[PDB]
Amino acid sequence: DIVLTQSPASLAVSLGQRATISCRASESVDNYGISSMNWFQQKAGQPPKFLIYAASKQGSGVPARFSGSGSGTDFSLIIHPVEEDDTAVYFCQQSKGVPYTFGGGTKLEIKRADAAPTVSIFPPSSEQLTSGGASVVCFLNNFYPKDINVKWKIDGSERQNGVLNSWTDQDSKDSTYSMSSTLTLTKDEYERHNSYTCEATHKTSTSPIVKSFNRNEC
Amino acid sequence: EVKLEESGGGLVQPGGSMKLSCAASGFTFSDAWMDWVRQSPEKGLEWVAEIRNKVNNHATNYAESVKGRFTISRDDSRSVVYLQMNNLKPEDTGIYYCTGLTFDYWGQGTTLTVSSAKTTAPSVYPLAPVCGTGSSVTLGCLVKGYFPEPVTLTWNSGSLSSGVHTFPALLLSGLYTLSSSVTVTSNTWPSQTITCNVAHPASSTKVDKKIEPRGP
Amino acid sequence: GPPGGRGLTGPIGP
Repeated sequence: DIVLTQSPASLAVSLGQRATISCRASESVDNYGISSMNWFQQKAGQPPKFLIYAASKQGSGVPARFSGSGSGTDFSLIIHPVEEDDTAVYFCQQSKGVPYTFGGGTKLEIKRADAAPTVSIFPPSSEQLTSGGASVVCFLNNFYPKDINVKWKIDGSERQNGVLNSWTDQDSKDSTYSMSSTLTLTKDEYERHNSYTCEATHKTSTSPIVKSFNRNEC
Repeated sequence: EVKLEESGGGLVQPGGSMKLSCAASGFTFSDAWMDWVRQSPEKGLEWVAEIRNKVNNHATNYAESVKGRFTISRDDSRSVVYLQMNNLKPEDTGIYYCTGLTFDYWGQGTTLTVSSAKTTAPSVYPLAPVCGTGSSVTLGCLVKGYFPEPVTLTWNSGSLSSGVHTFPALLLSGLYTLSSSVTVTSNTWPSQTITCNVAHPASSTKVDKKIEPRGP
Repeated sequence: GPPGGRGLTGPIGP
């Protein structure tokens, strides 16, 4: 197996800047005066897309800002000027020797202006109460950078267990992230307490964003 | 325009079997070398098997980790690639992509789950805002306790795409959960109906849930 | 020669 190691694991590049991603092969990949090295882009939720072949040649319709270079052991992918749609994972892939082998991948984040989330709080649905569960949800939407804290309170008292958080891959258009936070309880434990708050701390916002409901206010 | 569609993924128990297949149009199939690649979080992207063209004796090659367990083959008349998978293991779990012209072209992928666990369909609960701004309004659909992956979730059958954020599934108590959120104006909702549609093809579930407001 | 069935990403032939 000719093993590929990519570096870095991930970077974060401002708009109209250079993004350089490198690939390191444990044996040479040149064959018949041509370098057998290809590059792939994988956007969120999608298969890998072919970008570059023969180290430096261009796939059809593949934008001019993508270009690769190298020989023998060391290859690189160069994106410049970077744009919002270039937020993806990039793989290098080798095709001289069987097995054909993929790098582990390199994540490109695109840097933009800081942007505060939009917090929305959702009780259990009526349907969910009939079921004998209680999932309180908080959507923290359209923020940058990715690093965000959420803090749940039940009657003001803090709660840590039950809470699972899921972030989206960076948006291809507006370069933001979103997250959901999901405190999940029993009907029994939910209905004991009344005031349910989800509290979002984030780099942009000076005081934390509080969002809450009381269980009966309607 | 070139198209590759994989089918035959789904749930099956260790040691069992499954036949994935791949429908290919838009390129001269008889000439094309075809392959299967698979993707999982642990192992990354793994080339699984190759099959060359009629000119090259339909030569097969495999990853040493699936030799004599998987078998790749094709019907140049039907333009179709098959992967017979026998004595399936937990590590074989992943998304299987069918590729054409080695890795020029790639299908969307079919998901294979090799687990002794049982299918368990989602419960799909709709989330309306708190009783009581206006300039915009954010609705939610919560999809809980399903297995295997994947599910698919859309709003108004693909109509509402802009302003949506569907969150990657997480394992909550050995079984998957996810949610989606959609943001519109108050002229749109509740004037017009916003329906969260969920599918879970392993259990055969397809349910359309209307975002009804909370009324006291 | 050209590749074709091999693909622009496939291994090279003499």
